[PDB]
Amino acid sequence: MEGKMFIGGLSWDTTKKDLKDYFSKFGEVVDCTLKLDPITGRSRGFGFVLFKESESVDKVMDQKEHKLNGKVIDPKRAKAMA
Amino acid sequence: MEGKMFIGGLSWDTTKKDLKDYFSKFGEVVDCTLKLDPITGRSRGFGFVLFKESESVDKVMDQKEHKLNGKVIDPKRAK
Repeated sequence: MEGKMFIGGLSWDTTKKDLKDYFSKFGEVVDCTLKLDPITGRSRGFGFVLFKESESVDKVMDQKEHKLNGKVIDPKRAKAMA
Repeated sequence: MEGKMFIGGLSWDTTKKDLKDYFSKFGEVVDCTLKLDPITGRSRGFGFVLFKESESVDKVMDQKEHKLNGKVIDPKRAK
């Protein structure tokens, strides 16, 4: 089954391509997004990743250190969202 | 803050103590229960867990899968 993640802490200069390239380290990424302010475009500071295989989510969680564009980021399982 | 969870999908043989023992690995459990039908007293096949610290709920939700008595169970935030 596909596996979905919420990604917090994304730097303001992070692009969708940045996000896709990074999480491709863990397997095939079906899609990924930044969440944008619909009015200003200010990076809300988080994004989402949709993996082809949910085992990829396990591999992300297994790895302790995630950094992207010089900022520590925080991948979470979708089910963990409040 | 405390953290309250709904625990779905419990096996018929799961006890209150099973719940306490299993979820205690994520942090202190204040209490936990097997829910019963308020009229018939019949098992509802799910339970509740009250963690002393809400952090424990986050730890539970970081885990790939939860298995108890051979069965995959389904912890949810109580809301």
